Amino acid sequence: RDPASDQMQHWKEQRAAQKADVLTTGAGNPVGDKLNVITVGPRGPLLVQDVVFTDEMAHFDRERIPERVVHAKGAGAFGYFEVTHDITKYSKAKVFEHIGKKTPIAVRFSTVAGESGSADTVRDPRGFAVKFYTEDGNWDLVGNNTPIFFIRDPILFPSFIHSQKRNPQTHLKDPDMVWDFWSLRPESLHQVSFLFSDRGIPDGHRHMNGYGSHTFKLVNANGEAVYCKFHYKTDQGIKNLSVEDAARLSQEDPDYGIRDLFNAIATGKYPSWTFYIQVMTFNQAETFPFNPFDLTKVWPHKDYPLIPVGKLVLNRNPVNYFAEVEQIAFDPSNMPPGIEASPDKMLQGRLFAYPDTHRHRLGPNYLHIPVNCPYRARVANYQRDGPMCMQDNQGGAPNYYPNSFGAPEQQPSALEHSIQYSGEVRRFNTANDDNVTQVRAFYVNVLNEEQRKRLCENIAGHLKDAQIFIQKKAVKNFTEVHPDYGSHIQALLDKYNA
Amino acid sequence: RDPASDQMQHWKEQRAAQKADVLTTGAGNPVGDKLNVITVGPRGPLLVQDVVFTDEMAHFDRERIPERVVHAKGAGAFGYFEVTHDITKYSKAKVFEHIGKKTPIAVRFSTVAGESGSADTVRDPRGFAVKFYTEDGNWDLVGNNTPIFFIRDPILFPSFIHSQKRNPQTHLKDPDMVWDFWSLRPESLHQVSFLFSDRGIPDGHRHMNGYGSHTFKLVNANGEAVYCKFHYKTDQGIKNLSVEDAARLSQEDPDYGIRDLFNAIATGKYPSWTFYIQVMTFNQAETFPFNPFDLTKVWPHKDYPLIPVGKLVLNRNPVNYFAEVEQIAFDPSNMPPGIEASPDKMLQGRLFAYPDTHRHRLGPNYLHIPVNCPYRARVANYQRDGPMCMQDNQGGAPNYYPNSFGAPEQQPSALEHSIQYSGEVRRFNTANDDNVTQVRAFYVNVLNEEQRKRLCENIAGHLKDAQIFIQKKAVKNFTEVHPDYGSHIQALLDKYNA
Amino acid sequence: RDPASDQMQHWKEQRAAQKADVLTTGAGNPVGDKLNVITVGPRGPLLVQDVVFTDEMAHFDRERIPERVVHAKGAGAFGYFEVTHDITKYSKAKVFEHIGKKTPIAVRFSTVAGESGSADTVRDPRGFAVKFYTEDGNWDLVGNNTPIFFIRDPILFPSFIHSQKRNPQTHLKDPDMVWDFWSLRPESLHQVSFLFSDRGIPDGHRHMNGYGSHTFKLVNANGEAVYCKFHYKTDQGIKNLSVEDAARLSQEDPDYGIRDLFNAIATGKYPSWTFYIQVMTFNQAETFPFNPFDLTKVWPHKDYPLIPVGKLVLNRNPVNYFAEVEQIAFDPSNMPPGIEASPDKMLQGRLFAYPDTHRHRLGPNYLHIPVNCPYRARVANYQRDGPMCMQDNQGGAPNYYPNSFGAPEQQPSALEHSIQYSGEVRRFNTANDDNVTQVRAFYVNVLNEEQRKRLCENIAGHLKDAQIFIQKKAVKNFTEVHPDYGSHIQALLDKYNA
Amino acid sequence: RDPASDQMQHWKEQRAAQKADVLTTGAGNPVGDKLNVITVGPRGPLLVQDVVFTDEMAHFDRERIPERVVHAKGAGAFGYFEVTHDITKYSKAKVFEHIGKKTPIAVRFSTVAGESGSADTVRDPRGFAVKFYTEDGNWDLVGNNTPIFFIRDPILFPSFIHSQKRNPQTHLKDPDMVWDFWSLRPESLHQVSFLFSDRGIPDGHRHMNGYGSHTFKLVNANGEAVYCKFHYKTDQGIKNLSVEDAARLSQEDPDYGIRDLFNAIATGKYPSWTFYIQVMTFNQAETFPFNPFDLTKVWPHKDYPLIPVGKLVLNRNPVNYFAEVEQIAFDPSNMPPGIEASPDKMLQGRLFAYPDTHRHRLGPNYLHIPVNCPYRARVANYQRDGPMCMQDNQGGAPNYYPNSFGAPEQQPSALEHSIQYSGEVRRFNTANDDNVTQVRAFYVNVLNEEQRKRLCENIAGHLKDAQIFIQKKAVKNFTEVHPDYGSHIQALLDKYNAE
Ligand code: HEM
Repeated sequence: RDPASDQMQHWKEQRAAQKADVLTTGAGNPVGDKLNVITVGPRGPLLVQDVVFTDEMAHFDRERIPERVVHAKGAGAFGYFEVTHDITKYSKAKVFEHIGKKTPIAVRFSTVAGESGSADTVRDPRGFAVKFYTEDGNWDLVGNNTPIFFIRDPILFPSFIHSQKRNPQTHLKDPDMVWDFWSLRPESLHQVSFLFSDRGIPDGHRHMNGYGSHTFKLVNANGEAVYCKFHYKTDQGIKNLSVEDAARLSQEDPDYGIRDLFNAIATGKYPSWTFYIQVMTFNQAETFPFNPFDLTKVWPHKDYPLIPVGKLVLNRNPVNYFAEVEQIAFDPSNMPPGIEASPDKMLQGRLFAYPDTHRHRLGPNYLHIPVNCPYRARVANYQRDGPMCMQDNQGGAPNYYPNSFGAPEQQPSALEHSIQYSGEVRRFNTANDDNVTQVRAFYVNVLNEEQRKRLCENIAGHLKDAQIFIQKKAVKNFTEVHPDYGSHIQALLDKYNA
Repeated sequence: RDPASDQMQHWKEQRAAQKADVLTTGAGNPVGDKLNVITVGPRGPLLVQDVVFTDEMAHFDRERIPERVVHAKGAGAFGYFEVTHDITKYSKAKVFEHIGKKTPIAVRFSTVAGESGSADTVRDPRGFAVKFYTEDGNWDLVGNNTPIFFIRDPILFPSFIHSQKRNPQTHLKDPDMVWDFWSLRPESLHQVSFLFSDRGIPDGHRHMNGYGSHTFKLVNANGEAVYCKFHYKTDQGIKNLSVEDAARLSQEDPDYGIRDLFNAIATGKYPSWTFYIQVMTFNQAETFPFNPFDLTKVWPHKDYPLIPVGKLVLNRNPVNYFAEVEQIAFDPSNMPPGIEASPDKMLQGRLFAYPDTHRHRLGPNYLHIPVNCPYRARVANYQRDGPMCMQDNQGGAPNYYPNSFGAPEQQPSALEHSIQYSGEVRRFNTANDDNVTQVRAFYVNVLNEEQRKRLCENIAGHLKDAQIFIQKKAVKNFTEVHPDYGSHIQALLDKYNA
Repeated sequence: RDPASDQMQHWKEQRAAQKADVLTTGAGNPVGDKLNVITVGPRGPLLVQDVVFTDEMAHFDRERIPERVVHAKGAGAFGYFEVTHDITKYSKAKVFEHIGKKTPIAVRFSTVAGESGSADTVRDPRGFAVKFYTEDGNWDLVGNNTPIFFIRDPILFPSFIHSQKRNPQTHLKDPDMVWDFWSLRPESLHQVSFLFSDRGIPDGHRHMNGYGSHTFKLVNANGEAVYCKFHYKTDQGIKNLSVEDAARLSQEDPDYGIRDLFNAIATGKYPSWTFYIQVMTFNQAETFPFNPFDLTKVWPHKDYPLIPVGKLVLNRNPVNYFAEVEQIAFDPSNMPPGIEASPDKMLQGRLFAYPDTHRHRLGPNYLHIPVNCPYRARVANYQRDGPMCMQDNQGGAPNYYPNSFGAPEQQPSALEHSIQYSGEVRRFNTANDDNVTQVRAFYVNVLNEEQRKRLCENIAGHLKDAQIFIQKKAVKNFTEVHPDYGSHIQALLDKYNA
Repeated sequence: RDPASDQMQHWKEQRAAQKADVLTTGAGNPVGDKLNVITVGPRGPLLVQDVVFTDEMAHFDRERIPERVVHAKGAGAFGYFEVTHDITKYSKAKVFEHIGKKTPIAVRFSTVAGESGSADTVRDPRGFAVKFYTEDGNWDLVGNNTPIFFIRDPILFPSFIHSQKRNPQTHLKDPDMVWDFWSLRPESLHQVSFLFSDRGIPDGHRHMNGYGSHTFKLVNANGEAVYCKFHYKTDQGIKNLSVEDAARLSQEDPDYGIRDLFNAIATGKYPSWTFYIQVMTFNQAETFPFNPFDLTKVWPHKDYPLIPVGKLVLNRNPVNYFAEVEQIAFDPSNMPPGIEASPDKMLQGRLFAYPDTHRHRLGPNYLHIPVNCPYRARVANYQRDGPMCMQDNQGGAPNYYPNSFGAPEQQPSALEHSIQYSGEVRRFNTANDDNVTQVRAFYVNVLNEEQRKRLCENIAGHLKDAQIFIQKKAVKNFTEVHPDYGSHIQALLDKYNAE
């Protein structure tokens, strides 16, 4: 059989010589009997003296934590990131310090809208989160399998999720909400194409690329700053599943990705990704035709060729899923020196959003969990107390800064880059920006005839369920993108409606 | 289209005349703009002054509560319970006070092992929970579609769930755990048959019966007590789905039951159940061949004919799923006067288990939620404070009992029945009780040839994935139940393994 | 006796005619007996069937919520705010709409460092929080009895609290931490004087003034904006307690303020405050000698005379302290239209800090608690779900914005004021600003000889416990403020040390 | 100065050679500057990019956990328990395995009604909780400075606390509630005397005795069982504070006990307690004049002499109060083999009450906190997951029992003692039991004239604030206890009321 199905058996093989441990309660008290409870005779009521039963039932009653609001379904793995090229001119981060340096990494793949028990082989963008354990703390690169996103303004992200999730009343998926939101927000059209192409349903997590959608900032030792885009492309090749195969796998094996990744890692076929960066100077950003910080746009390779950096490899499956995968947290705000945020609005929203939900669902001290703990760095600060504070709470050291008792001191070298920003402080509308030129390029050049036909068919099949005026608005947007695109969509919708 | 898909449209039709409300924050402050955020110019960073954005994102980050440890996937409805016959001789409860009395009820159907996003059309026992709003408080009748259960000892319930759920490491369903637990616990064999028969996959919640598996105690005005079993049988008839149809629906519509129930209630086809009780006297309990409090056994109809009581009808869909279905809590300990627990161990375990998990996942004051609040009874007690205590916290009334300031007083008439229990206080083993006679009767008499063949085929198909020795133990147990049963299972397993 | 001690008796007088209510559980089930538990005979063990006992004990176990990190000890009252003058030229807020308008208000007084059981009559700044229930939501004016504060940078606020609170190891008040922090941060000197003057220990909450320390922004209908400072001065007159009297009251009655306020309101002697505002134009802000947004500085009355607005009156004691005082939350971010924040850094920090701690200690939906609920405004938004979500969760309305189904729409008239800000984005040091001129003015002109002598004596008495070098640094700072001040402090410290 | 006030200085002396550590965020990222925030120019608004500020403020906003519903104010210490005598005939517990065995212990003293910032030198019973780290898990002996308690029925405990705590409306201490509850429940009279005697205000935690109020059950290797009462008496001697001195200390130093204990341990003057047990056989329990499981009664020394066992010593102050004292949890249900509960109702109530509140205020996995973790025992079970589950969550081991994959197995030797209990299952009233004979003995024999006079004066001073009929009922109960007692109380109350 496959290794996963033999997991317990392998465990039994590891402890074949060792004797079974003595059963205990939470406090370590041995248990005389766990197959039966205390009663007043053979057919009497239960008693409170059965402390072991109460402890077991109470802990069983509290095994569930709140699921992630998005990306609930997921798989996890661990490995290393290896540097193969020198980019010290662009950044001063310790991860890129020198060639050959190896940094431990924790990786989690996920699906956006699927809940905890949702199937994996469905049409949905795939989230790809990486956590590097560097000497200067944790670095969280939380991207997707797509270099762009539906929207460019953070405040609309919740509503978008509410559109992609179940109806508040019927608790059913409502295509009307999805297509109404997309039609009212044509900026998503680009991503929509990427969603309904062949890449929408990858054949496992090992056969899909990963992109850092946002543009970040890289600062070198001399203080020079350049904007950057992160990419990581799979070395196993791109492979996609047909719609029929995806439905068959969903009915048969909803956990196709988890099983595939686990068996691949166990058998030694370690997946790998090659890491690239695109670099943009401030002058290029000023002269860029579009807004370089727009999450809906991409940097063309011809103007901004990929620059290799290193390689990602995964070589360890989780020992316990809940401890190492369910409780793992990726905060994009964890950026070490040499890497800083950009004026991209979506990134700014994520910076606040992620730690807040992590504190809510995992706890205020979630960072001290072993999977999220920067075990390669020394954490010394003036944060004290907190629920479930493990360790020694930094002992009896002074808890106020500044102080005259040799407490931790700030490091001036880790300051942030300073930039002059013009314009008045207010709300600027970005819905009228260009939303069709790159989509037109993708439709015309990147895709061949067969891919275009499949794209149109899939979009029509999903959109037939929506109401008429929503279909008309979506077709209008597609026609603005390209006439033949909208005409094909309209013909397919007419066929479905008839 | 179906009503559910038109839900929002119907909402728009209700407020066609009414003007749209003004958008506000949580505190009621009007929002100038929600499509954009505050930045330092067109391409500047985000500011903390955007309080509306922080509020929206913080609330979005906290939309998820812990799912139910079991019965996570579910559907909800509301209606009334109507009395059609007089059983005042058996019980004094206000619900059975007189003929024609109507009591509001809230009903929730669920599947045991399926998580939040799990499909409905799968082979799994169906949970059926009812909450009656009586003048003497809430009555929670929390049964299943089966009158029995796999085990008879509460302390084994968590492990059983751990066997029916994902592997701790791979996060995959492991048939090895399930069949190892069942083989080591042959008492489940009875339920296993009920699980693998045609009833294992009902065609929606409206075409399955509901049973109160435990035996309870009914006390009349004169203090006489009799044990009872609750039943509620569907008036729409029993209908089951084939395995192929179930898989097709799971791949197509994981929410088949929710959609079916919602559309049926919306269109006016209100489902109905007829309510019955079996009655046992204490002398009959003493002379019963088996233990009458064993959850694995049933009371034969011939010796204990069904006695009609009333009828259940559902005629209202939830307005909001999360408020009325996700946050609803059924505590079996909520038993009004005239209904009391039995010495059945499993019921005693549930009595403590349910309120504990409810306090954990919903909050200490979960009972004050409108769906769970006994709005037909006046709650006056000496419980004070608590997180998120709504209402007035009973004002400035005295908070200590006894007192000399006209505070609430106990009602002696609501005392419990007193019974003399013999035997010493210790742990009594119940694994050696009879586990094959009723299973043999069910296999031989109740089931016809086709049902027996389908049962054997389904059991073999599920059990082929397990290891060899587990198969041998399960086949041994089936042979103990009946020779032909085990022989057919063994032949099918040999075919699958070959 | 005083009314408070007769509270229960008065309750008994209100329900003299009414019969005592029937005791019930949380679910409304009547309780047969609450004075005794269920046991196996007179001297047997306890049973799980005693559901009432488990419910009562479980709720008793969960009566405590996390106390406020600061301002834990407090008193509460309710009343109205009445407008007496027209300031529509400065602001467009509904509270100042027209003369004679009355707005419900909830008021809470507190002491900063005192914990829940801490005494009230101690030397500590007094927090004064007001919550106006306006048609445009809640307005939270959260000031103190002092118009300034120790620090001007938000990031130092936690450490300051850690200095004013117990040692991490010994759990004792450490004057070394307090005076080390103050000496290292001479900007606090101003506030320190205000702390050690006669006002440091007010004779109850009714004999102290209240100030809105931060400068806010007022916007009129025409879009013109002006900075403002809020004041509310007591009509009962300023009255202070001697140190000996304060210690005597602390040993006798730690709840002196609560009792005083409760009895005053019950007897009809309603306390009152007169509301004033200072107004600054943008030109004046540019030409102001200091930074007008510095929390350590004040606006002189001669240059910026007080302008009366209205009056505050309290006329209702809490019915339940925990529901109406412990669970009340004041978020400064709740600012209706016409009132906006300033570039003061401390205010910006508070804007994020307060709702976060409120969500932590009260819950994500704390705003829906009746005391904090804007019952005079209609809350319509796209926030859904959440733990312990009461009401109907906005029903089945659309949960995504924008939408085409008549959902709530934004109000453009409630937009924020736009201002051009110059300078580069970085961290600017503010520790070198002026810290002695206003302190010198306060020491020389405002205070008479007796007040100066008492100030020096109190400061020396508190500072004698600190180490020598801390005393030298503090004396150096005082000498920088004024020579005689430091000389008197040094002489007193020499006397104490000798 | 005293060591406590020099604490930080001593810390500075320990790291005099070591260089200051680099300041970091929660994730370990170095902080460029912590004295200032990011703004749009010198006088601009705050930005979200200041992640360090948001992290610090968010953690500061979440430094407070729910305080204990009772015994909020407290002090903590650590040390060892040493066996000096052999009682293996009575119990088989590993702590009493052999003479000279030393077991780590964590001790917490507390005051019942005082909140977190409440003063220590007040008239209130003192809670004394001990946690032994034995090879067979944790043993929690959670007693008080008194061998008895006000009530004997668990269901009345919350109301009693509600009487001893602030009014729901005024948030003030109400003597009316306290004395109404005590008068309606005369069974508390015994404890009331113990509360209003000189022992009501001990001169620190080092000068008071500690008692295990409940009667427990001790089982030996051969299965024989005997009931027991635990005692631990201070070796420093009993010392009490006068009312005037107590008020003076409360106004001056509310943390008198904490400071005293910390300085005593730091200076080397380690406090000590001698451990004793009273033993009762089942026949003696049957023939006992009262109910031996009544928490309101005591076992006379003459009939049941004290039997020494060992000694308790404290020799380590907490490194961090919050981690080691605020988050410490004592569950009486943590009883290793050889020690079992009795049919005492109050103990049965505590067994369920304590872990529930601990799960509420500390978290479902509070037992894995280092102070509460049985680091001297191996915890292997089928409990999985849970919020903030540290360690490895027992790895990928099987999570269902029984199983055929070499998972942890039960130990039959750790079974509980079996006893036949007679009588029908119902609610039995215990309010009519004897409530005056032992109180009369305590008033007449144990106390001298001066102690009796001070007791009467203190009771009258507290009770004068109550309403008239409450005073009459309390005086009636005292007269039932003894005539002169009630007469003195009535005369003092008349004097106070006439004022
Ligand atoms: C303003 C825009 C966004 C917001 C507010 C947001 C919010 C969130 C939240 C609240 C979570 C829950 C994480 C947890 O509970 O552990 C999450 C997870 C995640 N998000 Fe986003 N999201 C946004 C856009 C994006 C973008 C643009 C990407 C990638 C290009 C992305 C990729 C992910 C991934 C991969 C996860 C998985 C986290 C994990 O596995 O622990 N999201 N996001």
